[PDB]
Amino acid sequence: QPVNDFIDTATRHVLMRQGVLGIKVKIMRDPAKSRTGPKALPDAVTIIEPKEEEPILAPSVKDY
Amino acid sequence: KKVYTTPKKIKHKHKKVKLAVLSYYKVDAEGKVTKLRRECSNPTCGAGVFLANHKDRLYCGKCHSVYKVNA
RNA sequence: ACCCACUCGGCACCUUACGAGAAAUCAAAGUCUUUGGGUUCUGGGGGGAGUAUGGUCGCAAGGCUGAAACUUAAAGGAAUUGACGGAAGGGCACCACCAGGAGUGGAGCCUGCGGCUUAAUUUGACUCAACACGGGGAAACUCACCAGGUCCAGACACAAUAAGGAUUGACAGAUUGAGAGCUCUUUCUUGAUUUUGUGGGUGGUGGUGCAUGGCCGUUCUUAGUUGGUGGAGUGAUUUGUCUGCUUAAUUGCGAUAACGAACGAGACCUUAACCUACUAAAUAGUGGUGCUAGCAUUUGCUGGUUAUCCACUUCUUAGAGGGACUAUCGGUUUCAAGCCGAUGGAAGUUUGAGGCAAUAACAGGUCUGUGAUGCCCUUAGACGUUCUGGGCCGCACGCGCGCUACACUGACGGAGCCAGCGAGUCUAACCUUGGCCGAGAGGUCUUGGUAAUCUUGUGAAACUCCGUCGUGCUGGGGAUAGAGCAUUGUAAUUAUUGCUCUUCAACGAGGAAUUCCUAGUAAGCGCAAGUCAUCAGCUUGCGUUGAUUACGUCCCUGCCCUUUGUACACACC
Ligand SMILES: [Mg+2]
Ligand SMILES: [Mg+2]
Ligand SMILES: [Mg+2]
Ligand SMILES: [Mg+2]
Ligand SMILES: [Mg+2]
Ligand SMILES: [Mg+2]
Ligand SMILES: [Mg+2]
Ligand SMILES: [Mg+2]
Ligand SMILES: [Mg+2]
Ligand SMILES: [Mg+2]
Ligand SMILES: [Mg+2]
Ligand SMILES: [Mg+2]
Ligand SMILES: [Mg+2]
Ligand SMILES: [Mg+2]
Ligand SMILES: [Mg+2]
Ligand SMILES: [Mg+2]
Ligand SMILES: [Mg+2]
Ligand SMILES: [Mg+2]
Ligand SMILES: [Mg+2]
Ligand SMILES: [Mg+2]
Ligand SMILES: [Mg+2]
Ligand SMILES: [Mg+2]
Ligand SMILES: [Mg+2]
Ligand SMILES: [Mg+2]
Ligand SMILES: [Mg+2]
Ligand SMILES: [Mg+2]
Ligand SMILES: [Mg+2]
Ligand SMILES: [Mg+2]
Ligand SMILES: [Zn+2]
Repeated sequence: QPVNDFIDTATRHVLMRQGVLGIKVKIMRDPAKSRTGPKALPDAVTIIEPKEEEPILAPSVKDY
Repeated sequence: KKVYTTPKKIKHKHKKVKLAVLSYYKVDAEGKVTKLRRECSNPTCGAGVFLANHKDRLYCGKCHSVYKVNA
């Protein structure tokens, strides 16, 4: 599927003295800025990287 | 392919006759002019066009074809 | 005789690489631009040629010595990656076998391909990867073929003809298939729009797919391509990408001089399946009552009522989501990735089925899809086009796809009566209910429907049932053939189709052979869709009935992958 989504594609018969050659042109528009589409390859997997901690510190308790 | 056989018999078309046109009329004793060859009786033709004379046949040619008025 | 330490001198195997080198490798091929222990010999591009000649030897066949002319840009070495093998070792798979299914191959007949035959039987295509393929079911069209008949739609520019007329057109006649003024008879008509020549354009289903684009088929039911930093190698290049294990899979796990990514497989996308949870509806529907039928009547049952009102969303419809991640558990295996069974689940074969799909290849087919196209060809007595008619269908045979049968798990006659994806008429004649008339075909008057609203519930077929047949070419079979009736259609003869009665073939389960396929599948069955004026024995999708046999291997067969050889690299055509 990604195909249908992220790649523009053309062909053009550029015609000439000798003959014609097809031109055929493929582009990848960055799934980053997809605006209203799926905003990256399905292929992706980002984690989120945690946070260092200064944990422990035996109970205690606050009061307002 | 096979190129060319033919029982001969090659044809032309036609010429648009030739002929010097319209003396046909007759202006006589100065400068009275009458008209020899009567003219067509249909609107389409502005009584400037006339009727050829075959045998029996008198027909209108401004009429590309159409209609025979005989006399 | 053994055992052992050590020792000279032998033939060698090994590990390394201080060092060598073009590299393969070499403990000598080492201590060599940091160039010298001693000494012999041989070579100075590839041919010509170890030829000729001379001398010599030998019985001889031959040996030793041994040129040149001319020619010529490579020939050559080691190793790298391809390509290739009538080399070996591993795999993979119903386009391959196993176990079996259902066949074709045997007949009739429907198509296609050959060949033959014709004026013509237009042509492309020939192993899988040509032969119901060109969406190719051709009556005229199509149309390319054959017999003939018209027409320029010959830009344009220059030249000439020429207002005393450059040119157009024609009634009737002849002519012709033709009510074509094609021509010719005759003689008007038109009025610078053509016409005559060149130069130059123009069409063309003419040739070239072996010049091209584009698209497409195959390789591939395959699993492959690649870059970062690090190891090796002077460089080509390798390693990563690998014995094994596993997987549909360069899927992984694992092994490890590699690590860690990417393109491709995956993911993804579509479609089938699951919601008593969500948002909804007279183009969906269910419940209750009103209105009403018929039976039974104590209550009950079974129907009618496109709005007489109430309510709901289990059926249907489709927007939004939830659900499976081989979960659970037990097995077994490098307890690795996986695999096996079992519970459970709508669903646990990639969940089922498809869509999409890397690099690279083929002189694969396609100038007959194109107003894609280079070049050739043709261009008015046209390979342009058009009108008339035949032909593509021609019939001794050969080939491939099929259709129907060989009947009693049947054929027929009543009767039960059950689907799904589809499709349908505006500048118009589509899908068509209902009402008649007609045995049939159909004919006819109406009507609904631009369609979840109407045809339609597509009451389809296979099939289920009560009989009529009686094993006999028989009530199986339906070839061929005559007679009539209809229907599309401007037109049906060479018989478009359809209906009726009569006719009543071969064929008794098919040799050598070869296809297709593992589950809602095989195969039986019909229907919709394409083509379509008319014509399905075709194909594309649909649902109905719904099986016996595997859940293996490598024997065939095809194709991969590794080692190997190589003198191919336009790569075994
Ligand atoms: Mg070295
Ligand atoms: Mg010589
Ligand atoms: Mg090699
Ligand atoms: Mg296996
Ligand atoms: Mg078999
Ligand atoms: Mg058999
Ligand atoms: Mg050819
Ligand atoms: Mg014709
Ligand atoms: Mg000219
Ligand atoms: Mg053309
Ligand atoms: Mg080609
Ligand atoms: Mg091509
Ligand atoms: Mg398969
Ligand atoms: Mg280096
Ligand atoms: Mg490799
Ligand atoms: Mg529902
Ligand atoms: Mg269970
Ligand atoms: Mg070829
Ligand atoms: Mg083409
Ligand atoms: Mg010319
Ligand atoms: Mg044909
Ligand atoms: Mg076929
Ligand atoms: Mg029956
Ligand atoms: Mg009657
Ligand atoms: Mg009989
Ligand atoms: Mg019968
Ligand atoms: Mg049809
Ligand atoms: Mg067909
Ligand atoms: Zn007139």
